[PDB]
Amino acid sequence: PVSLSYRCPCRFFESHVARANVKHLKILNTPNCALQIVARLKNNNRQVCIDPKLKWIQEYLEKALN
Amino acid sequence: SYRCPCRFFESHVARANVKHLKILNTPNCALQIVARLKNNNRQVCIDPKLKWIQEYLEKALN
Repeated sequence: PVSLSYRCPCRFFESHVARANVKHLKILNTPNCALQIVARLKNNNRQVCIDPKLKWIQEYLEKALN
Repeated sequence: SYRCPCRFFESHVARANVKHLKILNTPNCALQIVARLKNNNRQVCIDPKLKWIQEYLEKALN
């Protein structure tokens, strides 16, 4: 049983992000972590972990889901 | 001339070889998925219809 090590990049999340504030989403392949979504923001290029429960996220992911 | 990042796509990618998925959705380009590969750190446009993609995204929305 070889365990692999991976650090969860997101410990905190932001819920005050609108679809228009985002340049793109990054969804980390760390299914072991509760927060896997990082948004690269427009204007300043800051990266922030966002609330997975934001309604616009599933719309943004549109076809890959719906 | 701001073009769309993806014009050609790959349909054969092992989830084990993906570090993360970069997802863009613009009016002009629609949904485009780029994967950063683990074996070579390259970015590759992938078929959004790949089998594991839906499950990969669903799990992240939980």
